[PDB]
Amino acid sequence: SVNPYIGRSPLVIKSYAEKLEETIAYFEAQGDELNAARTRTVQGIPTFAWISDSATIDTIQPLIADAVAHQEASGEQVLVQLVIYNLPDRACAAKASDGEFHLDDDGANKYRAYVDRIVAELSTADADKLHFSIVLEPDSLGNMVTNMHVPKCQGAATAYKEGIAYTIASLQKPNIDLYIDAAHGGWLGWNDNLRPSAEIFKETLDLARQITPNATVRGLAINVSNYNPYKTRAREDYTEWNNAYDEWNYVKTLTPHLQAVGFPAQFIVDQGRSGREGIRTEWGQWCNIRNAGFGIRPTTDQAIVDSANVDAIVWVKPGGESDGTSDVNAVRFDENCRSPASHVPAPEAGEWFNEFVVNLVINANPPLEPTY
Ligand SMILES: OC[C@H]1O[C@@H](O)[C@H](O)[C@@H](O)[C@@H]1O
Repeated sequence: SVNPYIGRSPLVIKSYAEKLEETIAYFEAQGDELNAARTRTVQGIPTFAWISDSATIDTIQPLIADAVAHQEASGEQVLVQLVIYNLPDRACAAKASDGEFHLDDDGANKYRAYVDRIVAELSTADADKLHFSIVLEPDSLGNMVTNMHVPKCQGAATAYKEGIAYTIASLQKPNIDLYIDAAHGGWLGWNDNLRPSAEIFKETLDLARQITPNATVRGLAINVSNYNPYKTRAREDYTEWNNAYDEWNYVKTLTPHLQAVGFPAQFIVDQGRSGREGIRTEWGQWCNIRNAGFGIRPTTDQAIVDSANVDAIVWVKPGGESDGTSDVNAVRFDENCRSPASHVPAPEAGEWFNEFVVNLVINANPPLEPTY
């Protein structure tokens, strides 16, 4: 097992760069050339492509063809970053991100078939030429640690573990590295959550190993779709008593608990919306947090990373894609999307939220260098 980020160039997602044209246009219409040019810089920053429904499976081969073309032109070894995000009864403790599969409508079997489709796409001759970094199921197993009081979560616990296990077991290839989602310091970093978190990650890996002998993963992904700083420049009161008060400290805090259960303690850390601290009044505010800024750009530089346990800082959640609708009539309306810290109005989860990414650019830290 080696750090897949070393010696590779993570792929820029063209479809995301294209959505940013709307942001560029907004800045140009305001006569704001600096921020338009900064948005152009963002178009060239690698992000993760989310396979958040069955239809999106159809983007994988075009992405692979694009990556193979770029690899052969540039001579760089490309790293394609994907998220698998379609568990049945998905995101059980909120409403914002409910998906297409439901346990009461053959969802477990449908999830398996969805995974099988992805595996086939990742098994082509072109796929063989590439390497993949894959985050598995954000906002899943953390719910088994803290949210079992929520009926949907209690009902989905087995399906989450078995689903992720099937995914792990199905993606054992020399050119794929897997990272299981591990929430963020404000959720699973509290002292009493550390051991059961480590245990459920190991339980899930062991289930995978019952399907595919010797199945492994690279490690964990943390802070996916959240806002926590890597290293805080002002510790917030809501983090007191939690040793995982920034994501660098979450890594330090969780690592020995992973080691205790024989789970690999290697991490990738989302910093795509982490540039601006101090934008929340409570740690559990997650939905479209107003004035979020783009954070530390994707990097493996140990001068910044400062941890042998961290493979890379990455951008997993693509800034500008909504966390959830603020429309109170919507089936997927979640009250968290109208928290005192939320940017309202906001469109459905995953849909483009131009005003939000306008603010991500303005609030970026370090500031974005313009590409004029
Ligand atoms: O933006 C990345 C993903 O974020 C999730 O919160 C949404 O539910 C998905 O629709 C989206 O693809």
